[PDB]
Amino acid sequence: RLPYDASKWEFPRDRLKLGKPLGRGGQVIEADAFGIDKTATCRTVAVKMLKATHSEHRALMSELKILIHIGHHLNVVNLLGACTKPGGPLMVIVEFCKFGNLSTYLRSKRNEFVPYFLTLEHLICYSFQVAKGMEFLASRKCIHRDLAARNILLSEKNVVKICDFPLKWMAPETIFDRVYTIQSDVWSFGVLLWEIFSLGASPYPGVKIDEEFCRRLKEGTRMRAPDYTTPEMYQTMLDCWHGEPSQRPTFSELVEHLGNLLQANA
Ligand SMILES: COc1ccc(S(=O)(=O)NCC2CC2)cc1Nc1ncc(-c2cccc(-c3cccnc3)c2)o1
Repeated sequence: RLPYDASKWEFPRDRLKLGKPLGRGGQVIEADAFGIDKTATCRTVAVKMLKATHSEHRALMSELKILIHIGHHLNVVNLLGACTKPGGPLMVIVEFCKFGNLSTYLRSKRNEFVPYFLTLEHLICYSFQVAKGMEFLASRKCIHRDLAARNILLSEKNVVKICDFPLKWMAPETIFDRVYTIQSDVWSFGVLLWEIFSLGASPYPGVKIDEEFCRRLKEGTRMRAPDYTTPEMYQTMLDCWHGEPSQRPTFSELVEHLGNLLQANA
C-alpha cells in the first residue's frame, strides 16, 4: 500500500556502472553512479538487484518502500535511488561504506589501538553514532532485531551506519516470549558495545549457547568486561542488559549519556 514517487527516487540504469560484488544481501554489488545526488559527480554506491519469483520482487520492492518511509539519517545506510521501470532489473541503490562492517574492521585494528590508530575516542564515538541511529529508527517506530557489529558499516571520516534492511544478541524476553521491542534492541546494543570494546570479538567467549546459557541469562549472569573497556562503558553495558526491559535506558538516554562520555573523554 505504500507509494513510490518515481520523480523523487528513480535513477537511470544507463548511469549506473556495475562493479565488484559485495555478496548476497538479492545480489549486492558496488557500482559507479553518475549524478545520483544531482551534481556532475561519479559516486560509488551499493546496489541490491534481483536475479525472478514474485515473492522476491515483492520483498525487494517492500524494502525500497520501507527505506523511503523511514527517511534520512547520517547513521543509517541511506537510500539513494532505485531502478524500477520495465526493461531492466529491479535495483535498489544505497550508500556505499568503503571500510565494510565494524566487527571485521575492529578485529583488523587489534594491534592498532591505544586508549589515548584507534583510540577510546573512536570507540566511544562509534558507540555514540549507533545510539543516534537507533534513536532515529525508534522515532520512525522501527525495531531492528539484529543490532550487532556485523550490521554496522564504516564509511569515510569515521562515520558509522546501521544496516537498516542471533541468540547471543537477543534479550531474554525475546528468547522466552518471542517479543522484539525497542527495549530489546537496547539489550542488543549492550552486546554491540561489548563487541566494540572487545575490538570485534565474539560475545560470550567459550560459552556453549544452550538451555543452560538461557537459564543463566534469565537468572542474571552477564558478560565480563571486554579487554578495551572503560569502567563507564561496562556500566552502560550492564544498564542495557537490565532484566526488566523498562529499566534499560532508552536510546535517547544513551545518546545523552554517550555524548557526555565522548566530551568527558576529550
Ligand atoms: C567494501 O565494502 C564492504 C565490504 C563488506 C561489507 S559486509 O561486511 O557487510 N558484507 C556485505 C555482504 C553483502 C552482505 C560491506 C561493505 N560496504 C557496503 N556498503 C553498503 C553495503 C551493503 C551491504 C549489504 C546490503 C546492502 C544493500 C544494498 C542495496 C539495498 N539494500 C541493501 C548494502 O555494504
